[PDB]
Amino acid sequence: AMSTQGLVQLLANAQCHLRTSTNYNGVHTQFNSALNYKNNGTNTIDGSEAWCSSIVDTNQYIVAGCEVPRTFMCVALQGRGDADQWVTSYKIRYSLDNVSWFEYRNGAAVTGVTDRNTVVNHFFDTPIRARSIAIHPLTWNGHISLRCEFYTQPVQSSVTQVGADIYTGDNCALNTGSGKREVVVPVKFQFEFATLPKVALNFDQIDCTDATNQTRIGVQPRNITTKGFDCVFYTWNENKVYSLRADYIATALE
Amino acid sequence: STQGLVQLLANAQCHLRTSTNYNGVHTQFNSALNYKNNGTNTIDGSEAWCSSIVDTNQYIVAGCEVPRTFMCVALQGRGDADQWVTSYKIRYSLDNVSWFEYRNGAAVTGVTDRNTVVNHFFDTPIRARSIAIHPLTWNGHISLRCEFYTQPVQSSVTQVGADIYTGDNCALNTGSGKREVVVPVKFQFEFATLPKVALNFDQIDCTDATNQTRIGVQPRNITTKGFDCVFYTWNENKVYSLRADYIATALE
Amino acid sequence: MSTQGLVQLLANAQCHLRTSTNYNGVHTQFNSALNYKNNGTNTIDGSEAWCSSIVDTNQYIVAGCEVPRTFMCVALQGRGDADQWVTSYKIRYSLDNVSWFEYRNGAAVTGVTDRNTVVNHFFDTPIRARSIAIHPLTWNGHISLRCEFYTQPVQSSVTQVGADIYTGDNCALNTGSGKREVVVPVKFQFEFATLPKVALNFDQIDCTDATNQTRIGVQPRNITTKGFDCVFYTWNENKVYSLRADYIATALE
Ligand SMILES: *[C@@]1(O[C@H]2[C@@H](O)[C@@H](CO)O[C@@H](O)[C@@H]2NC(C)=O)O[C@H](CO)[C@H](O)[C@H](O)[C@H]1O
Ligand SMILES: *[C@@]1(O[C@H]2[C@@H](O)[C@@H](CO)O[C@@H](O)[C@@H]2NC(C)=O)O[C@H](CO)[C@H](O)[C@H](O)[C@H]1O
Ligand SMILES: *[C@@]1(O[C@H]2[C@@H](O)[C@@H](CO)O[C@@H](O)[C@@H]2NC(C)=O)O[C@H](CO)[C@H](O)[C@H](O)[C@H]1O
Ligand SMILES: [Ca+2]
Ligand SMILES: [Ca+2]
Ligand SMILES: [Ca+2]
Repeated sequence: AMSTQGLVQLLANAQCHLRTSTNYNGVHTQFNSALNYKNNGTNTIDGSEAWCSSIVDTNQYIVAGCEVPRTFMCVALQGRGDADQWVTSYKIRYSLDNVSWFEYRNGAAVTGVTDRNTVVNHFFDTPIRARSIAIHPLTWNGHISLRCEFYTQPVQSSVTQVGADIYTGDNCALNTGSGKREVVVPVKFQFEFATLPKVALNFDQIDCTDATNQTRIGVQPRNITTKGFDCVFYTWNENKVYSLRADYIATALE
Repeated sequence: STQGLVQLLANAQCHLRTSTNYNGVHTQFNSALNYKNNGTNTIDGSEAWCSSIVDTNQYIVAGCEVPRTFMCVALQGRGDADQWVTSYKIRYSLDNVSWFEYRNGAAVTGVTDRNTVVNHFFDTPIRARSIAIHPLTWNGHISLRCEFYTQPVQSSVTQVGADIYTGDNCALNTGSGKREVVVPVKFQFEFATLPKVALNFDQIDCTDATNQTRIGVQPRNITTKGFDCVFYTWNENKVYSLRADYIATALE
Repeated sequence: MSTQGLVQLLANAQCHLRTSTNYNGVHTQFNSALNYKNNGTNTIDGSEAWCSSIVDTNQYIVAGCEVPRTFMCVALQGRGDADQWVTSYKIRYSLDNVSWFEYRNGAAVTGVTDRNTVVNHFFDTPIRARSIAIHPLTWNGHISLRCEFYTQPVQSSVTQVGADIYTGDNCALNTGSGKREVVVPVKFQFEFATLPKVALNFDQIDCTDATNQTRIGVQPRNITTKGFDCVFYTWNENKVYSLRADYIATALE
């Protein structure tokens, strides 16, 4: 437990779809596959403390599929809780683009378990960047029966909106006067962010007069909310600015 | 009351993991709100997810890889027998490492019959990836149908491209009037939908014209594959070079 | 080869599968993947298909993806172990998971005529959606199928914006001549999973021309997953009092 501290337990957190090659029956399915899964020991009808295949050969597998790429640090294997069935060695295969698949260690066997309940962790030689990952049992005791977990680095999710060409107008109010002067253009995002975004807001067109050879121009967001922000174009000192244009990039996390 | 919200289970937007299943026809396959099955055949099981162990340690977990704002959870009893959950607690996780309890684990009111849906709108919407219903009290058995209602999500894909350049002493450095130098840009991969493009200066080398600076950069002919980076000046200005970075984002 | 280069969604476990009904617990969506085959010597593992419990025109299997996909093709296949198959169906889909639509306004699409011969349907126009559903309309024997959806590959990006990286007032660019720089180290709020690309552009400029010439620049150097150095610079005889920039850093896959 300490050895995978701070990592995401994929199956525990229901972060992946699980597809199996075959299921012994309807109470031996991938619904029973989570590490340390335990069921009703007094009632036989809820089935096995494991996913168990129907066909017993070297062509079986369980696939965990994530739509968002992850960095897989480790796979834990465990035997069947309620009978002497466990997987003693297996192959790992994975895919990042879900078109081409690859074999970990070129398909060499990874060491599995030797009993019902003692978990055996395997940390991948190099962390594997993938969307989908599969356990392919190669050798077994009794039957192809397992519980398992995959451990990944935490993911971060961003949502970004770009908006183009926020403009002061021609011969705008920055083109007269002196001292600090601002022209404000309210901007509404196309959709409302779920959390407060950070906003980059940068020049794409500049039409301005120097003042004793000095250029002084700026643009900055103000009053950023989930819905929009005020685009503040500005100059200062004696500078006269005919126009300014900017594009923005707004990004919220998680 | 849930108009405009995404019905997660109905839309197959989440994986469902349960603590235990009574048997193979009482599983989370049967868990969607208003799920109804063959009333003339017993073999397809319950109009509910039903646990195998009946205690206060059961749960159904719904997992989303894309974070959601959970507005409401709806509970419903079992359609075909007098089994329902009378109260429950809610637990959730945003990062799938640390979990939290809604209301510090206090009970939320469930249902009182087979079919009448009881909506619970969270005191404050919950930002999370995974969410779990933990039954605390029940009538007859731990048996339920449910739904989670979230705000619609948006998905963006962004490509950054660096250092699109006019070249030194470019064509904008001679002549009068509106003048343009066009640099075609191809995105590293083709977007699925039409992107919007921010394209902004990172290097400027230009001459003033009667003290005026006039410079611009703008995309033209944006497609899913790329765009034309148009560097320009106008009037009498002479521009030796311009450089820009772009940010292209496509939605949905 | 017609689907060369496309993602096989179910085979890659890229979707959740919900069904209207399942005949029993060994005829579920666990058995729905194109070319799914099971133990032909043991009855207990059920059908080489998803099979409904109710036989009417109201059944369906829904495939849901959280990340939007461009659906190119749906492949239908009958039941491997009995003479049951879906001869026509409609396709429904949703992009936002609030409003649903029907392909061809709900007209039938041609299904299969036997147990095993796959019939591909390439959509008239590719469908942009999160969730998609096969709704059997006519069948032989029973509503029993295997299927696949084929999507364009997806790309996933993560972006961080940081604002207002600044030289300071009256910075080192404001004296001297030749190539001169001011370096401001930047640390990303979180570490990216893969190496980002960085856009870094001006939002505030305070500078003196040199014989009517403006010369200013800003560029990232030493980009890592953790951050970068923001290099503000000028050259020739220009004196630059200050420069400010915002950054956008994006990592792929
Ligand atoms: C500061 O304004 C000063 C600089 O622009 C300086 C450049 O040589 O010119 C002084 O005359 C300017 N002072 C005034 C009062 O106009 O500019 C920096 C940005 O570079 C900050 O914005 C300061 O707030 C402002 O005083
Ligand atoms: C417009 O061009 C005018 C401005 O640059 C103005 C600044 O004082 O100088 C006038 O000579 C310029 N007119 C011409 C014909 O060069 O600039 C704006 C952008 O600021 C638009 O591009 C207008 O279309 C253009 O006329
Ligand atoms: C190049 O520098 C030249 C330009 O700034 C030019 C503008 O008229 O003026 C020359 O005096 C400059 N040469 C020197 C040695 O300062 O500018 C480009 C970017 O535009 C590159 O940085 C070149 O490396 C540089 O020589
Ligand atoms: Ca622009
Ligand atoms: Ca750059
Ligand atoms: Ca800024």
